[PDB]
Amino acid sequence: RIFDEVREALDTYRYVWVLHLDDVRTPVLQEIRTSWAGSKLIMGKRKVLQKALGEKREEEYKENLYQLSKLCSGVTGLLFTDEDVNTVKEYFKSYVRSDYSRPNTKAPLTFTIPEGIVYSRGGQIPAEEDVPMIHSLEPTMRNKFEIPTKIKAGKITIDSPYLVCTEGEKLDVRQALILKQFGIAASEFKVKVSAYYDNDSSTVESTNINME
Amino acid sequence: MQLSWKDIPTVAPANDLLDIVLNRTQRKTPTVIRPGFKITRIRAFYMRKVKYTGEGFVEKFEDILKGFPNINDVHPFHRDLMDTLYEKNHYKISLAAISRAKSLVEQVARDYVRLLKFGQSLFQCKQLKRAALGRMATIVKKLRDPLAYLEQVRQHIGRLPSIDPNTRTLLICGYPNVGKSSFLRCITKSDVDVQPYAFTTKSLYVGHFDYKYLRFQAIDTPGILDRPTEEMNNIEMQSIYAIAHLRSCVLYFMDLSEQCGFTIEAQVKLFHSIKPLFANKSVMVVINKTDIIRPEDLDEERAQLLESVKEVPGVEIMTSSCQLEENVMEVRNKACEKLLASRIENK
Amino acid sequence: TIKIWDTVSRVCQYTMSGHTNSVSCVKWGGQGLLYSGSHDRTVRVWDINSQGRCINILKSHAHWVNHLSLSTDYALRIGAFDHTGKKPSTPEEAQKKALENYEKICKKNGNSEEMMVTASDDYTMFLWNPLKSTKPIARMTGHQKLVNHVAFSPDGRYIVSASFDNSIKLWDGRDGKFISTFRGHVASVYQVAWSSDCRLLVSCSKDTTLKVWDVRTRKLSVDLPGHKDEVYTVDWSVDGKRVCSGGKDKMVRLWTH
Amino acid sequence: YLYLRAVGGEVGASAALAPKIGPLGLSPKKVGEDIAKATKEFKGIKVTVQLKIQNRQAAASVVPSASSLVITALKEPPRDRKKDKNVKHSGNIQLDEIIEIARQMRDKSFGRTLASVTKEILGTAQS
Amino acid sequence: MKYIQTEQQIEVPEGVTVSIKSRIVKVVGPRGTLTKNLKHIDVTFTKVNNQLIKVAVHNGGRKHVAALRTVKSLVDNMITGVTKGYKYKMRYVYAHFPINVNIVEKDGAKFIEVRNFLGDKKIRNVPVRDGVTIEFSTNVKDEIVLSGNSVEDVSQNAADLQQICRVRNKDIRKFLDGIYVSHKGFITEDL
RNA sequence: UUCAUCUAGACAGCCGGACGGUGGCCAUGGAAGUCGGAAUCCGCUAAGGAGUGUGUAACAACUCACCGGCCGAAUGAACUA
RNA sequence: GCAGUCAAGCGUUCAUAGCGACAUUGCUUUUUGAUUCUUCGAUGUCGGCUCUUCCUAUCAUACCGAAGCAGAAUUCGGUAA
Repeated sequence: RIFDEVREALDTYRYVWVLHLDDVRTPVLQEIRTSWAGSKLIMGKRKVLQKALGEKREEEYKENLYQLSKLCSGVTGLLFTDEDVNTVKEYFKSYVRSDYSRPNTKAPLTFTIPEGIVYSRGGQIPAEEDVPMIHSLEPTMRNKFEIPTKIKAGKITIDSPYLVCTEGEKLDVRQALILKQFGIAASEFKVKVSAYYDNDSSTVESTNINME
Repeated sequence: MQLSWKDIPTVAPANDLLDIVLNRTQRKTPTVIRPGFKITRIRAFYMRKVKYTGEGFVEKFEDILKGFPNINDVHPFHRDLMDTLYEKNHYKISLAAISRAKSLVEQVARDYVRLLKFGQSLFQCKQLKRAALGRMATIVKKLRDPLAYLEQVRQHIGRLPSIDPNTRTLLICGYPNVGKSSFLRCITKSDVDVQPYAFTTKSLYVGHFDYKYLRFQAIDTPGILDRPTEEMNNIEMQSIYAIAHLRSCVLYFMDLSEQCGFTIEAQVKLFHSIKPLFANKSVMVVINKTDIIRPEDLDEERAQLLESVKEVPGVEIMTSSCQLEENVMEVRNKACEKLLASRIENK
Repeated sequence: TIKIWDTVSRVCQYTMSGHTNSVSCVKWGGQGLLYSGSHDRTVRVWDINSQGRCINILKSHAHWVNHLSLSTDYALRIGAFDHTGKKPSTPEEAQKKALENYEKICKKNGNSEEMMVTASDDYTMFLWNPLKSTKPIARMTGHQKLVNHVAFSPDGRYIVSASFDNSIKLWDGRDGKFISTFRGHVASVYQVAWSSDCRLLVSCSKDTTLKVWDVRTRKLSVDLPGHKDEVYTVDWSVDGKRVCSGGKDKMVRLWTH
Repeated sequence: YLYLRAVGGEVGASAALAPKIGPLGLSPKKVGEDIAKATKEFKGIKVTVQLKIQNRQAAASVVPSASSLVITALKEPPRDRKKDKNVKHSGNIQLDEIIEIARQMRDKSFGRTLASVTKEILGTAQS
Repeated sequence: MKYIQTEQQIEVPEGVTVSIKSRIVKVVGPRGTLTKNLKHIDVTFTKVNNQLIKVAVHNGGRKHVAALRTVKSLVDNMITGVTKGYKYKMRYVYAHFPINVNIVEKDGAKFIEVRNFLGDKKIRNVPVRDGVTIEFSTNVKDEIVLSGNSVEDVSQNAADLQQICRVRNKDIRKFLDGIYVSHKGFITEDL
């Protein structure tokens, strides 16, 4: 649709940065990009990133950069910036956030399951402060969450408090879905970026987890 | 204990009434050859026509009037329930649209016997049938409109109760969203399962009890009754009001437990609006949870119906709690005994 | 439908519905009442500026009402502006002057009462005083052919109406009585427009001439030939200086003193 | 963290809409009277009711910004009358009489361009 | 467009190989040994590298075209039905009154004798096909095990067992005693 | 036969994501996108149109798409006989 | 009875200059100031008893299926003489 977009900002930077993102979101992602007035994050693609840079030795414009585009076959993205390395690297190691993350991953912490009337608040919060589940979400737990429930005079309840999620355990397509119903964060999203690239130096330097 | 409702069967509006269409169809259909001679095969379709006639004839226009009383029967409260549904509008539109299609059958029979004339040319008959079909169509159109309304309120009367004002009745009403889960539900066994209810937050929880050999039971309409008629440009609040107007023994409900600091000062000057209306109506005040009453609003709220200060005839009040099951039988008993020594004793 | 638009916002304040047929004309009076003529053969009065609700339905005309006129019509079109050409300093003054002008035209027996005339293809015209009453003041008959257009003078004293019958007829605006015919047109007379000075009326006709007639004298003041073809529209300026015309010939001709 | 209402006007009698969960320890009462004095100027907007309370501390933290300080900025003591009532009898009001409010409205820090709030005077104030 | 061949790479592990002759497929497995007859689709298999299967399927302009996928799914049901199996963990979620369900034995058919079913005194002797064991509740209240070694011998009878209490007037919302399938899992927990 | 899209990841089946100012105005009987009317404004982006469900008396929960990851081979809908 | 939307043909060439069928969706009760015998006071006055056979546009009984199907009662459709 838009076809071209990267070539709109070619000769306006000099210190192009590449960031590596694990669990991508939005309300916790626009807390850094919106803060700076010159750091646009590009997450989603992987081949459009080197449009104004080049992926080959005949379709590039700079030296020692085509080898970097080959390592862009993951969940990483670029960053439209031109600041100092030290003033942007330290900032990445000071931002933490806990969320639900993605399923199929051995997540820590232990969540207990209450017995009786179900709620939608949490586990550490007492039942005297919790809120009863409304009469709407019923067939979504009799097949998707495969949880044995037992209705009692209108109000839907359960039978035995069988634990299905704990520290060091992975499930399927309902691991990070049963935590969303209550409101308990699982894993903690930590900023773990990759390396970078300078036009003036024409060199690369693997940092953090990218260090081989 | 009934009136004159929930006896009328189902009524097909317009979409479920496609029968006329089917009939007109078979009609225009015909095409017979008539046995005997091939030169005298012109005599038969007259019978055809008489047939169609009788058909639409019986049709409807009499089953609609059944199930509905009169616009001026006895008490206006019997028609007040319809005001919060179809409104005197569709009301008259009740018997109104009634007589409407009603005479409709008139025009019907009319044109009917009308064509009736001739019993030659089955073809001409097809045209006649088509005309009849068109006529029928131009009717049930606007028909089914309000008729849709019809079917609606129709089924409607299955959840709405209907008491009898021609006997003893104890008006019992309470205020939800406080703690009636283990208080008001200790009398009856009403619970929301499938049947829904708008207006208020809860549904219809009418209490009932059978002491000795008497019969005391009445529903409650919270919301509209707890506010003046002028404030409600319609809705049911007014519903609450007429609801009241009905009764024999109105029982007001209070709560001095202070759930979140919801004391009464503005609704004090509201009981006088229905005070002269209670010519032969006994009153009773029941306060839930009477033990945690702090001396901060007690020396001001007591000058309402508790003590002999304002708008009080001089009745007996009760201060207890049915939630802790403390003499719940005594409270229920001492709230209808006054009616026995009033209307029953005199009449 | 007639749609009322808030000009600044381009918002639709009200959609006046209820007419069964096309709404051919609309005028908006000083009282804040909208008057319309429609193909449904009705003339309707609406409380427009206000609720946007329909107050009156007058069924009186036999055929489609194509044109209507207010006794105030000219004054309201111009607002505050008159022959002097003075424009007031502030917005308040502009409104006050416009209201003052409106009152002068509208007052009969010293009281504001806007009058309305409507014209039908039936050749019938009804003179109405809607504020005072639903009953028409009078029915004006006499035209041989259709009344295409009707106009009150700016003062609202008299009415000149253009008719197809080759005459434009004069009527007393108050009572509706028939004064006289202005013969002179050979062919159908399409429209009439009154001068700001209220002495004259200009018409444009099929005969391809414009005729300014001194209504008071009831004599033809000036005949202005020049159009090759039929003249459809005529207008007389607020300042009074020029009359404009346009029509089948496609060329505008402006006429001056 | 939790919000709760009742009837239009914290008086009534017992026909309120307060189920359970009492804010600020036990027996709120005075808690509900704290939000009544946290309306800054005069009351008006009361649509989708809100009530924010911190950990064991009933304080005020509800700033409508462009929901309550807009109607009172039209030099009109009451509220909206009928439909599309921009200002009092004008159309193009002074932009400097609203740019001072948008300056303070930046504690969220989610946007970037300052010229966004004042740019909505025809598609917001006139709608 | 009348395809000449639509070969599909069928992944078949060792130990559970099948016998290929005409249109009959053999089910080899330690957990029960059953057979299956196919005389309505006319298929043909060809061995070239044990695991994978490369054949030639003609007629591609009617309803055939890819008549291998409709068989491949049936093949997996015979492989994962003899190894992983098909345990339909159906839960009896019902209130009303404690139904006394007693399954008796008769000619090795095990007719389910339902006594007092929601006020009904009718003995519905539902026929049970061989090749599936049916137990009762042990640790979890109301649970029946439908662990079988086939699909058309377990799921086929389960559909008739569910629609055996059909009522003319009453349906499903009259009482929450309807027998629904909770989760169509397998016998093996790891697979 | 006539045509979008079609190696800077087409078109399905899944996962992940679906964000603010702002609780936008008349009706509190209920109504924080989800029975009408007045209607289709900005900023921040790889992407985010006041909107076709489920219905506790109102959110988060479930159902989903211009544009992605994975998969890597043809093609989404409307006609003519 | 009249009046729209969709527009397949025709208009030497071209869907909307002039025209425009077969459906569906409204209003209205005037077959176009009703061309010389027309919209009417007129019920075809040819059927019944007993006995045999057959069909479906299926009122009832049996077996499925609607709906705010609570129970009960009532109404409708399809497959069957």
